[PDB]
Amino acid sequence: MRPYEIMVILDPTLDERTVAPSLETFLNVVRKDGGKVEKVDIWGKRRLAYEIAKHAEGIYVVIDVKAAPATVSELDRQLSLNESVLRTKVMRTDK
Amino acid sequence: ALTAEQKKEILRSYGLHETDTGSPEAQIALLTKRIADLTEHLKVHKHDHHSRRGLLLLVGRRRRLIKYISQIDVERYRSLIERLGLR
Amino acid sequence: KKNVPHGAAHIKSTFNNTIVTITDPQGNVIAWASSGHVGFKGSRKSTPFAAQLAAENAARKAQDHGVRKVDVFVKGPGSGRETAIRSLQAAGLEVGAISDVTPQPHNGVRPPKRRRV
Amino acid sequence: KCVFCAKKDQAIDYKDTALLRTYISERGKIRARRVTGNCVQHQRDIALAVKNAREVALLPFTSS
Amino acid sequence: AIRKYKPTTPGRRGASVSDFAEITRSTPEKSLVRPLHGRGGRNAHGRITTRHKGGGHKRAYRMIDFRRNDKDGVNAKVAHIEYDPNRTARIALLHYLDGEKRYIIAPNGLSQGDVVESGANADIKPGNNLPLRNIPAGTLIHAVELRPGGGAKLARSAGSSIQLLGKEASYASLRMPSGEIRRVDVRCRATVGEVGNAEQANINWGKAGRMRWKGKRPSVRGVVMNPVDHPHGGGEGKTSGGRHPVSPWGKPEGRTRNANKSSNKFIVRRRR
RNA sequence: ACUGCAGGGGAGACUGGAAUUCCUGGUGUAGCGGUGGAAUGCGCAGAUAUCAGGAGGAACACCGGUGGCGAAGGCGGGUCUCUGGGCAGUAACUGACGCUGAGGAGCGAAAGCGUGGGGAGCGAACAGGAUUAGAUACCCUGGUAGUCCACGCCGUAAACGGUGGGUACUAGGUGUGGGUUUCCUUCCUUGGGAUCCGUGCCGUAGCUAACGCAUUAAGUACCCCGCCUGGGGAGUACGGCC
Ligand SMILES: [Mg+2]
Ligand SMILES: [Mg+2]
Ligand SMILES: [Mg+2]
Ligand SMILES: [Mg+2]
Ligand SMILES: [Mg+2]
Ligand SMILES: [Mg+2]
Ligand SMILES: [Mg+2]
Ligand SMILES: [Mg+2]
Ligand SMILES: [Mg+2]
Ligand SMILES: [Mg+2]
Ligand SMILES: [Mg+2]
Ligand SMILES: [Mg+2]
Ligand SMILES: [Mg+2]
Ligand SMILES: [Mg+2]
Ligand SMILES: [Mg+2]
Ligand SMILES: [Mg+2]
Ligand SMILES: [Mg+2]
Ligand SMILES: [Mg+2]
Ligand SMILES: [Mg+2]
Ligand SMILES: [Mg+2]
Ligand SMILES: [Mg+2]
Ligand SMILES: [Mg+2]
Ligand SMILES: [Mg+2]
Ligand SMILES: [Mg+2]
Ligand SMILES: [Mg+2]
Ligand SMILES: [Mg+2]
Ligand SMILES: [Mg+2]
Ligand SMILES: [Mg+2]
Ligand SMILES: [Mg+2]
Ligand SMILES: [Mg+2]
Ligand SMILES: [Mg+2]
Ligand SMILES: [Mg+2]
Ligand SMILES: [Mg+2]
Ligand SMILES: [Mg+2]
Ligand SMILES: [Mg+2]
Ligand SMILES: [Zn+2]
Repeated sequence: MRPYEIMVILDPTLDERTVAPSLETFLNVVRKDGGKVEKVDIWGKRRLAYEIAKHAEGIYVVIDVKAAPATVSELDRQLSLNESVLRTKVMRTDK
Repeated sequence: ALTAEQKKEILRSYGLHETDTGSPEAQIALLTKRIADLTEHLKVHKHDHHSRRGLLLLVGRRRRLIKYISQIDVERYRSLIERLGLR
Repeated sequence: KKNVPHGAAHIKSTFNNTIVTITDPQGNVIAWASSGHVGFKGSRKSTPFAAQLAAENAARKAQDHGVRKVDVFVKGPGSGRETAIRSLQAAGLEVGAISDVTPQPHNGVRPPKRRRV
Repeated sequence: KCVFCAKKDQAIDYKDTALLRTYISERGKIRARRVTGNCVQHQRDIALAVKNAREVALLPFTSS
Repeated sequence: AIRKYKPTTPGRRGASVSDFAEITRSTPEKSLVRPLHGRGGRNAHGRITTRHKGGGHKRAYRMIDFRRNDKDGVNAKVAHIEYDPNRTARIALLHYLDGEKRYIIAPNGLSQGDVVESGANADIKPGNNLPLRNIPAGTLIHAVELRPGGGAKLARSAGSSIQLLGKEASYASLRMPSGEIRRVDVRCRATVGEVGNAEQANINWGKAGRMRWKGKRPSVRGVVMNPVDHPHGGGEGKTSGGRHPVSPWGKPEGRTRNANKSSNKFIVRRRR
């Protein structure tokens, strides 16, 4: 069990209501393997600094998982294959 | 590699008296755990030459301790090999 | 027959030549008269005199299409980089903003071998 | 003279883009160590906070 | 994966063979084997229409499933990896969860015991079949079909793989293994991953008789024939052929694709 | 062994932006490129330029330094996984287990070589142009191997600090990188003093043919290994091993 902080940049054509239950089917992959989820903060719309795949807006979501190494390497795999996800950035918060 | 709650089970099985971390039995039993763990990092990753050199420094330090325990008391050398392995 | 009041002048100034093209802000070329179009041939094209005639020839040929105000985007390590901008002011144009869009690689592709002259 | 060594417990994070509007130039380039007074350890922490903020589109690579 | 013999005979001095390490169950499934017989390059008229075929070891046909249409939502289970004498790839017997046996072309990395999904809601793993609308851009795919429902036709030899490049309106730009860029329909289906046994091109068949086992048959050059037999025939010593190089039927070397064929609206760029 | 701390040490997988080139369209018209000066070349069949989209490869601007890390070779775009070494403090533990090391074994820039990939740019061989008495060169336009990747081989470099490894001692002055700790300690100054390990600069005794070295010795000493014995012939012949 290691801490992580996943930042996902979602496509801005999605609405701000279905942003939370769309990520639940990905964060249920963690809970089937023993890891748990702490803080699913959603920042909302924010202007990007450069254009990512013909989009100038993005939705910022911070995941803050705390799971095994093999499930987080599975979580960003399914996040990359989803079409509503532009970027994915997985970083550790421990030392 | 070899965290603090992982080297205690080696020192209980092989150490002499409940705090003995520096005896020839205690040091060899830790190095054999490090050598046998570093070889799985060298079955995957055949080209990690900067880590295979570290394996040769743990073999050469282990073989000097095996030579030391086979000089001062040959009875301790017999029971230490049979519990770990040689040749 | 194209008519546009606001434009964008691009200047490329190398060690051999200068080229002054004038576009609209959408990026479509109106007039482009360079230092070989104004009559020069060889090493004379790199002189600062050949840059203040290339900028005059592109300016009057752009004012016929209605260009009254440009933006300047110079690039290149040339010596005709400052005299071309002052040549646009003495042709009836307004310069507005002068930018710098010289390409700067982030140590990408390999440069050629250095000259042993 | 370093800010992060005097004022303690201020974590340099790549999320905190308000902290990273300074320590970059007007053209979006990382400032030198001898102009911000940082030490060696925190200049390395500023630079990984800036290089990571560029990959998540919180700071521009180049600007004008 | 490629094993080399030792030179105990003149005919094995540089030979090699596949190691057959990925193969389990050396016998095929009985309810999926159909009979074959070699034609010998002979057509319905009994005449040779393709030279240099003939001979060869006796074979049997394995019913490969290139459709993969009627099992959407039903998982599978890779039971075995077998040999197949009709294609250079390897085959994989699938057990579906309702009892049906099927073969597929085995991808690179589809060991015994994996689970194979199919349909529009499948995962992007090697072995799973999806339409091109659901496969994301950039994925290496194989067993691609040209028309919807028409069965897989592209990229199905050993090591073959197609890179999917984009999806614009109702078409998908593919990069076929030749380098050709072609625009097929997005409702065509395709299996994710590169075809396995991708190391059999380096096999050195050792001797002359070993290509007689595989059905090939010798090839006479045209510069040693007579002029009644080949345009390159004749000569008093030996020649280069007295003319520009042609077929035995006199056709000069050049482009043989029909220049106004009906599929030029789909091809984007020719091979290099 | 325990607790801390710094780092481009290595390996794998995924991945980010600027730029070069090409492709497909938009606008536009006669030049562009190049040099000391030109020419070969590209272009007028729509080039260079300017805008938009797409394909691909390779190297990672700023941070970056006088700096870090590694046994040397060498090492930097980001992230995750696995992994080697080092330093300081505590003095818990073993009780001379140390140093060096003929033969030997491993690692070992670049070029090269084998099989298969990839090939943007650069570029031996190559070709044309110019220069010239000539120009098999310098300079210019092109351009193949190779440079890149995977798995093997080669085992050489001004592989250099032209300085083998370990230890003990012998004035200091002054920068910088990693620790721990005492005094005005909350006068905050992240200044001063002490000590341990790196890394530079200047300097005394001492050494040196001189230049210079000088607590990181080329000083004063002891233990072990390699190597030299006038310059060519020559690191060549023959023999042997790879
Ligand atoms: Mg830090
Ligand atoms: Mg008949
Ligand atoms: Mg034939
Ligand atoms: Mg004959
Ligand atoms: Mg006949
Ligand atoms: Mg004839
Ligand atoms: Mg003949
Ligand atoms: Mg003859
Ligand atoms: Mg590292
Ligand atoms: Mg780009
Ligand atoms: Mg190209
Ligand atoms: Mg064009
Ligand atoms: Mg262009
Ligand atoms: Mg890296
Ligand atoms: Mg004692
Ligand atoms: Mg030694
Ligand atoms: Mg090389
Ligand atoms: Mg050769
Ligand atoms: Mg090669
Ligand atoms: Mg090759
Ligand atoms: Mg020549
Ligand atoms: Mg050249
Ligand atoms: Mg590799
Ligand atoms: Mg080697
Ligand atoms: Mg030598
Ligand atoms: Mg060197
Ligand atoms: Mg030497
Ligand atoms: Mg010494
Ligand atoms: Mg030592
Ligand atoms: Mg010192
Ligand atoms: Mg000195
Ligand atoms: Mg001396
Ligand atoms: Mg002699
Ligand atoms: Mg020799
Ligand atoms: Mg010889
Ligand atoms: Zn600091």
